[PDB]
Amino acid sequence: DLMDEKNSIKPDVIEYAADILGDVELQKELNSEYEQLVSDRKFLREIVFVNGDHNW
Amino acid sequence: SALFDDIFTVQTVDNGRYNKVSRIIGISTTNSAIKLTLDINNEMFPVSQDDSLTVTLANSLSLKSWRPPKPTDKSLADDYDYVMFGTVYKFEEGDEDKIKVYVSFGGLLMCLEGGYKSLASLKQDNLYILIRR
Amino acid sequence: RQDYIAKVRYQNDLPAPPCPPKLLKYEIEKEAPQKEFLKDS
Amino acid sequence: FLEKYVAVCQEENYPILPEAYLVLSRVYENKDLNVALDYLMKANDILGDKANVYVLNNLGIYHFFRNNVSQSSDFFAQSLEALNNVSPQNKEALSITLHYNKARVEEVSNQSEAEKLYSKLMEKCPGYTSNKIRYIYLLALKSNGNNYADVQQLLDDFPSDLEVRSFYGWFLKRYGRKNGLKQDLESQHHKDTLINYDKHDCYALLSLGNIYATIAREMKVTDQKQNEIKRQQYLRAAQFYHKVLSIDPKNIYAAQGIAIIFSDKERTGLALEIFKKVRDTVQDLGTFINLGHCFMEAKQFGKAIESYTIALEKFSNGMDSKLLVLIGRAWYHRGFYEKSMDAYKKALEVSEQAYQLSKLPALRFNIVFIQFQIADFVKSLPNTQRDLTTLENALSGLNDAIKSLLKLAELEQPPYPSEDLKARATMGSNTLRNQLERAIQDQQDYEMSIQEKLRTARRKQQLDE
Amino acid sequence: EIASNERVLIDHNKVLRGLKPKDFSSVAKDCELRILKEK
Repeated sequence: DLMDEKNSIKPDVIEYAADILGDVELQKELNSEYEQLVSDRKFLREIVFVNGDHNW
Repeated sequence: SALFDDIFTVQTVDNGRYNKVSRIIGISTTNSAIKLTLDINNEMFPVSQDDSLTVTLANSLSLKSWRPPKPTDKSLADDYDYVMFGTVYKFEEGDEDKIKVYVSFGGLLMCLEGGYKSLASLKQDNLYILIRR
Repeated sequence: RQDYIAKVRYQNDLPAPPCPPKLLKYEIEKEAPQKEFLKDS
Repeated sequence: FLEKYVAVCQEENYPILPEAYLVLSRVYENKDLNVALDYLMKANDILGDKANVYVLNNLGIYHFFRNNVSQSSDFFAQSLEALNNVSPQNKEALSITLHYNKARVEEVSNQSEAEKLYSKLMEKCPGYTSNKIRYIYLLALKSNGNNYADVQQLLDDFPSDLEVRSFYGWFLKRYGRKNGLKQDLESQHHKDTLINYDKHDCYALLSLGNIYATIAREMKVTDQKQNEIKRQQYLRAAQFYHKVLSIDPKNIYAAQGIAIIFSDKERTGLALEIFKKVRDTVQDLGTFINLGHCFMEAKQFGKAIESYTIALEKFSNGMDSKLLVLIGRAWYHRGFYEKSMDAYKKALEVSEQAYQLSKLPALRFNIVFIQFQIADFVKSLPNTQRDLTTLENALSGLNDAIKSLLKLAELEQPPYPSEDLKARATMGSNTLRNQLERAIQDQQDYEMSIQEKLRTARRKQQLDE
Repeated sequence: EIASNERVLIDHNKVLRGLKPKDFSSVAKDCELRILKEK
């Protein structure tokens, strides 16, 4: 989350940590990534591996 | 030259399964919360409970193929009784002032727990441990 | 040079003599009891 | 041979002679006190009721060196009880010796009983020297060295005693400026002691080396000739220390003097190695202070901070102002060379505590200089590396530092000339205050821009939703 | 008689050794080579 300051990328790991908060296009990109990850989680957990096995 | 010096008292000596290797636990006299766990060779450097050891860490011995040392040349090791050479395989940046350094002296393991102030300079690839008693 | 004020003085003052308690020599630390003891039959 | 004798007697089941154990303890006195004490305990167990005054006294002294105060006191009490069975010829001498040992134990515990037994032994035997030395030493401690007449009388009583002369020289070194005596009087006394009594006494040689080092350090350097004379005095002191090392290579104080000379000669590495070896040998306040000084000269400011902190906690217990000054200086140096604000905050806090302990103009000027450096460093910092709170604290410290500079300028004898104080205060007030206010305005604008972006983003997100 | 019977555990020069002696022979040699022989 690029809005909440305590749930963002750490400032010592990126050199561009200043001009990162408040962006909306970048937040849209991050939301698209997270939605894709949630879709993957749903797919794997509900269709492919239903008993939770994840070492394949 | 040197990167860390301190004096420790041995709380426990664990021989375990081995006949020639013992694991000692020590705490710095001057600055508490600085712990030291170390595997040493019993035959060449025996230590007993409650002994006092002077532990020094250095990245070099000066003042790539190894060779037996000539008697003429001199190094930092001449002042100590027990010298080992290892590699740092984990530098743990943990809590606010809890730093763990793991070193492996050819399979003999060491863990130095302490604060960032003392152990900041221990972020190296290789380290010598010089021990005096 | 208007900077921090600090004085450096190395301390190498010799301490006062300790005057520890004196050991007492044994009876076998004197020559005549040694002569008496060694010449025992 | 004695170990073989013990083994043969044990194999033959024959009574081991305790005299062999006494001889073994006497031999191990110079090698291992633990083995000597164990053999003496075995001899005492073998004797049982046949224990003598000498065995009990040596056991008590062994436990005294082992810091076993309770066991040493019990052994001394048993020795005093067994003193009643001593033959009358040696009874007076052994009673004097046991009373001297008991007075030593009291001097460790409580000085009043020590002084009482010292007076009793002095009336009993005025000829003994150690009793008078210890009694005069306790009197000097109690009276803060106001008994120079007693020390001079003791020197006159035993001019040939090395212990008396060493104690007199120690008293001279301690209170020469208080008593207003000649600076070279102790030097001539030690020279006379070395020439006429014993030229191999390491105490007088170390005292002469310290006096010569002090003379060389206080000597003003103006040209090459004065530097050569100072180097000659240091060479004489080094010859004294080398003679001491020739007498005994295990002298920590000679190495300490050599390291001090090397520090004066800017040989930092050798002095650092010597001081580390001394710290490994013995741990007192002076060694830690010298290690901190050398680390400051070696630019290892963090190790200097640690050494000064360990020295303060171990010995000074947070009471000495000089160690606090050293801690503040080391923190200021680390903050200056590494551009760290927290080092400046810690130095300011330590200086404030030291001032609250002392309230001296020097520490007031130290606080002013620290606050001025803090304001300059914060102003030099970018907006992204600071915040409004640090700016406000720096500005308040700047105001307090200007007021304290004006206060120092009104004093009688400030550490620095009042014209310099006024000039620095004017120079800071004209420019640095305005630069701080501009930095505050820029920081406020930067925070407002951040908040505007944060509030505008959420509305667009809600509109998209 | 007291002087004959008295014995002191540690010597006047050896008092700095105590229960744990250490050698500074290398330090003395370096001091001789770098102060007395200093050029």
